[PDB]
Amino acid sequence: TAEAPRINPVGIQYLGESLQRQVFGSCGGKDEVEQSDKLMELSKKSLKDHGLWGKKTLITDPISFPLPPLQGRSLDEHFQKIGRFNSEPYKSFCEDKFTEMVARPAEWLRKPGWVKYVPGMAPVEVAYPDEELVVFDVETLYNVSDYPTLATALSSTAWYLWCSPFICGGDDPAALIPLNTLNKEQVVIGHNVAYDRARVLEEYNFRDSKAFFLDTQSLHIASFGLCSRQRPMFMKNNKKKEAEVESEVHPEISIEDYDDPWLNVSALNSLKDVAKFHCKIDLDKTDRDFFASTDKSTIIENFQKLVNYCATDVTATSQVFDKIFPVFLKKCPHPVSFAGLKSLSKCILPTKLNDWNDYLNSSESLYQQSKVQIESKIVQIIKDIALLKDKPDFYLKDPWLSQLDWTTKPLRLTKKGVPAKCQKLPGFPEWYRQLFPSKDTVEPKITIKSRIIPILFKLSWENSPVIWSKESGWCFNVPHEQVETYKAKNYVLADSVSQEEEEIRMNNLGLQCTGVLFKVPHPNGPTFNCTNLLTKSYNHFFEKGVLKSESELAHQALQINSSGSYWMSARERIQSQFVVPNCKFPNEFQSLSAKSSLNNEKTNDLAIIIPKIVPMGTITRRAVENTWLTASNAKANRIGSELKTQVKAPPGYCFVGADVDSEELWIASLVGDSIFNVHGGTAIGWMCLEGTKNEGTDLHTKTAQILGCSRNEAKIFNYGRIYGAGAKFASQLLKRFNPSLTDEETKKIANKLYENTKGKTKRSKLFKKFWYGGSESILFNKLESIAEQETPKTPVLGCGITYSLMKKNLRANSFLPSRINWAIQSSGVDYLHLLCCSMEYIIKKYNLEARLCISIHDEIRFLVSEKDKYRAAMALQISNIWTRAMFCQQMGINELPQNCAFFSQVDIDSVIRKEVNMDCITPSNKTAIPHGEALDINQLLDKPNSKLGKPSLDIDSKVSQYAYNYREPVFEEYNKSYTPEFLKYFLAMQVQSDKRDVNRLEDEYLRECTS
DNA sequence: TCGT
DNA sequence: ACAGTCTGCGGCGCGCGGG
DNA sequence: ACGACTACCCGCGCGCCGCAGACTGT
Ligand SMILES: Nc1ncnc2c1ncn2[C@H]1C[C@H](O)[C@@H](COP(=O)(O)OP(=O)(O)OP(=O)(O)O)O1
Ligand SMILES: [Mg+2]
Repeated sequence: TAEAPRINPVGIQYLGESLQRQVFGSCGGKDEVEQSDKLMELSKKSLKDHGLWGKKTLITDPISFPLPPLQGRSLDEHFQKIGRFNSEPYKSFCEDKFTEMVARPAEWLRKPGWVKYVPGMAPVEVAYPDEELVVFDVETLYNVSDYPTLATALSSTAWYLWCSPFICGGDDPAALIPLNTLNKEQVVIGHNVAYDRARVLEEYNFRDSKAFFLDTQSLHIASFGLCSRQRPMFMKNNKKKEAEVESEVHPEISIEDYDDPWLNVSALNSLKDVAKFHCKIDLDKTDRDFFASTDKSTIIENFQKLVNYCATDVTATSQVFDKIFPVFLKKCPHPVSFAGLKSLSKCILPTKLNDWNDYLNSSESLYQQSKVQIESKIVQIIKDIALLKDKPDFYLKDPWLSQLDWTTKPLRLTKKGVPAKCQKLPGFPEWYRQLFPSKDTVEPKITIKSRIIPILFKLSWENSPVIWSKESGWCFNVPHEQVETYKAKNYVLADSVSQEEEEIRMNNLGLQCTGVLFKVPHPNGPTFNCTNLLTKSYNHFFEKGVLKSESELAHQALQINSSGSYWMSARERIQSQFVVPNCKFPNEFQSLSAKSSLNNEKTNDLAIIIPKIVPMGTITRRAVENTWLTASNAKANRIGSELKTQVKAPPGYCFVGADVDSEELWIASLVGDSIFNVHGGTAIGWMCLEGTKNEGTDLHTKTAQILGCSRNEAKIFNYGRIYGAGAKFASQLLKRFNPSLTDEETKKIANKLYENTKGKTKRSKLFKKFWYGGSESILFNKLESIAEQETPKTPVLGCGITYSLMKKNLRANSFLPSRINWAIQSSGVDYLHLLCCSMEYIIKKYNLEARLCISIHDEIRFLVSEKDKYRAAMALQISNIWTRAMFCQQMGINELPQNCAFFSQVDIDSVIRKEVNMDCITPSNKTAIPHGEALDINQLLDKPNSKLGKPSLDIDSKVSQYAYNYREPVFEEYNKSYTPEFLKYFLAMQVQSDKRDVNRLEDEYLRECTS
């Protein structure tokens, strides 16, 4: 009765019959039986060498439930037609855009609202432009308020100017620009357009908008890349332009052009630099200071110049767009990319005003209260020290105070006149003078990060007072007899020059000299020096008695350093968010659901924050936002870590979300498995697909149990090993995870693990350099081989790479690792775009009340009404199985494993936090938050309201109109270069685990090709 | 960019 | 009205922490 | 000079070196 599981030759379970019918339709293989037998023999040899043949795997009853039908014979056609469907009007508006520009009025009128100027006709007053495509710019007086002051727009036929009532007689600075974005489909082009979108009146709606704001900076970063490799390549750029500024004549063609061509193919983010690069345009920037004033009357004069400045910026932005925009179509030609960009260009953050203000006060008060007391106490200690000038015996006798300079400043006295030499602290020690920077300073300014802090607070390392040496930082003296014993402790000997300086200065003080100076260990490396001792990395040294201090303040100070540090980094930006309340604008905050359905309270407090998001701010086309993509998670000790819990949902709504599992490891394993055309052909893939996270049998969890470490540290250790990190750094990582270990044990574990993982290396003439004998050698060779292609393209979609990192622009400097990492990191972005496109299609088709709320990398959250919540969760589970199979079919495999098909957990909550069961108690927050719900596939399928409902007939008919063009996968194009016998002999050499066998195979191959 |  | 002689300011690099 | 490196973003605080600017001294 029950269906029998389906298993491939390896012990891996495939999907059930129904899902196989609905996702892959009808397909067949077995094209090369003999070659498949050979590849199976090699895979069996490797698996038996690594000892995974016959091991039990997880078997589960097949899942079967109905799915929405596809719109094509294959997945590529379906995704092409959906991607063409999601942006029909916008792309057609982006093309046919005007090139000629109309003239500008000789004079401008100061009138409140929107004024339209047409050449040859009188100016008119309009409510709002009624134009499909405009170029737009905003200017605001940031010192006075956050609301805008004036705005300028250009179209194909006319000019438009918007003026605020504040500069027209009124005294209320609160006003937003109206553009009617809820009714008319339109495209607004700008540079850093996220700043402008926050100043539009009709973007503060829960109901979805019909406008698309496009940014040129993302188009510049994506193609014609900034060359931001975060490498000396970025630094060598400013030095070259500094040299060009120095000498007017620049004969760079002799050396700089030859070794580094890439210096002439890119520029910076800024509009002046981008314009200068693409076009010969110079943009003077001297009138921005006028907007830094605190008087509105200065705005009233010079009005014509400011409006002409804004118009010049608009014209420059338009000409920059006209150059950059066609290139992005060449680099990124698949329709899904543009739709995903449009989907990520819209985000909204609901919140409450009074709670935000209370959180902002409670996060600053404790920080200032903690800081003030400790600074006052250390000032008091300095004052107590600074009266020992008269008596020489105590500052000479004391070991710690001898280090400080005690020389009195020279005094210059003029005869019959005042000295007037700007003398600071006459008759005072040098260090106390160095405390005061200027004559005006009456009170010393000191921080726990000061260098003199280990001199003020006396500190002993192994019962030895710390000494300062200019070359070796902090050192501790060791007696002559016990030196060999310290050699057992692996303490390094300090530089001989520092030894001579120490003995010379001591002989100047007296008592001759005894012992030898040993450097304090530094966590990053043995050779690296140490400059601070109150950091986090020394905290365990404070316990166990290795580092000791008589004062109890030091034990306080480290905790203070723990408590406020993140706030010290983030206090400004959090206090600079633009929050708009409901009371000021009472005709704007409309509900997502068309039916009001009551849900109105007794004047409740709702507010909205529009994030400033650059969609492609990275050379791997990832999003960059300064504040909400860097927010910390909640912790018991840290102050202000409850930031993401301020986002809340209005009454009658909730949040539904999910996170991807092992995203970059599953993609890396699939690339390796594509040679054998079977899931599990490599050992790393078999280990990755053995278990599931819900049972606790995932690879990251297994790594942690072997190393005795948490799961996050295991993830760091694995992702460091996949990219190029040596065993020496892995040993230091193991020392960092467990401090109470010796170096030799860590070296043995790291060397053994690296020998079992990577294997050995062989250099040959015909085959350049390769790895062999390891469980992951195939992946390491494959990543390099794809990274040395002349034209590198993303496998799933086909996006290109920036001109800065191409091989033809590189001759001496290589910049190799980023080229390897780039393919996988871009594939993650393609994965996110595919899920966003599928979700948009399903929400439009089945008429759900939902919109995208936030999207951190690999995480998506949606705002959903109470009625349809489980349906929204269902809309997630359909999407992922669509995306993952899309990954498999492009690489040749027409099968998908059952265990990896669905999300492990789907979250339903009222606020944003990592886990639904977290109390989220911080020093600033003393109230627990009620828990939410998490679900899996079976529990979701047991709910009665999960089913979607009846579809709409119009959507399919609209989708069917578009066209589909067949394309060839990129890896099939890569395979054409290699002759077939090369692949067979090369893979046979890779599977061997001995030098003699590899040499014999090379001899056989050379004899065969020779004759 | 630095090691040997 | 020229020629030494100190005494602050300003920019830059590097550690150090969050994702 | 041939090999050897975790990758991508965002910011703050402190010490060091290169110059303007006033004071004598003729
Ligand atoms: N230290 C790192 N070095 C390199 N890549 C990293 C590092 N940390 C994270 N990544 C990558 C791997 C993922 O694609 C992404 C972060 O996703 P994340 O959720 O942290 O991990 P994951 O998806 O592999 O595991 P999980 O099962 O916990 O979701 O960025
Ligand atoms: Mg994940």
